[PDB]
Amino acid sequence: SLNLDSIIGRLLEVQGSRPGKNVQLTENEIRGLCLKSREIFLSQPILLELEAPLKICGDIHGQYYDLLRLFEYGGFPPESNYLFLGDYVDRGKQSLETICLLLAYKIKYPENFFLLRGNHECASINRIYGFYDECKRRYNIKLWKTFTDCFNCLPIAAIVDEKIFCCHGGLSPDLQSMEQIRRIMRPTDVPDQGLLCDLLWSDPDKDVQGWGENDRGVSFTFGAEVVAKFLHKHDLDLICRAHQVVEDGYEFFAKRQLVTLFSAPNYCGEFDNAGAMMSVDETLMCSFQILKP
Amino acid sequence: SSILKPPSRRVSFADTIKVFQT
Ligand SMILES: [Mn+2]
Ligand SMILES: [Mn+2]
Repeated sequence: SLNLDSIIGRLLEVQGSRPGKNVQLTENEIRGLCLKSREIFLSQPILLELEAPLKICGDIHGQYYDLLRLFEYGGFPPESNYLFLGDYVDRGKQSLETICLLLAYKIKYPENFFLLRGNHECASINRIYGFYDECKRRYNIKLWKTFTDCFNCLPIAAIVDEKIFCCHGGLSPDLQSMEQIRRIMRPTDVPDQGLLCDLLWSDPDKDVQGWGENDRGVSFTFGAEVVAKFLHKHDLDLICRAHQVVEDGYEFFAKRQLVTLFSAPNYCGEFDNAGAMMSVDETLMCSFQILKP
Repeated sequence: SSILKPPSRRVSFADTIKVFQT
């Protein structure tokens, strides 16, 4: 069952076509992707331990053809190892094509392809910001609940060669030990507060010493000193997150102690931002590849 | 080749970035 090669083939078939060309997989093929990837997610740790080399990417948000460009410029799997930091759906016009290809690669190369959970991989959020609408339109309500059951098993964070800490949002006032993350059981919803919430929602802030209230109305903001203390305590060099759109696709914080990655250029078509992608080699040297709109 | 660890080096940043137009 589950013809992975056929699915992937039909998903890659629309390269170079007029931007907007859909890929209508069958309800069963998509449901198969959710269930199989769900196993692999639960089989792997909730706190991924990864090795170089690999490519890190930020938010995609249903911008499917921009995702294909990333793979085109960065190298289609398994020519390159990948780590995505979440927010694959919502706001884009092709969330379905986006998440399906990602899951398809997750199943095809489970040791060379990894997906983190963003704050939009939550039922409470993607019901409103477009993903549920897309499911209702092109399929049915029950397919959406299937995606929900799959998103609840996504890993939350990742550490690359004991030096680079990766998560969608940022840090948490309740994050004292790395075991506090490993102790979280899946499947799980995203609470409106706590460790799991902050890891997917928090933002860095220049004008903040310590922790401050977050503009989003959820979680907190954190300052440069918090990043410094955090990195020193766990013997880490870099924090690699996403969650926020930045002009050049990448943006440094606290003297290059933290980096924000965003991989969706022309976000919502309302921004003029670029998308970036960070490559990390075996010597832990990080380089950026930019996608101009 | 797998890169998932079972359950000395330092981080540097390349001064050159590649820019793709599309
Ligand atoms: Mn986000
Ligand atoms: Mn986002």
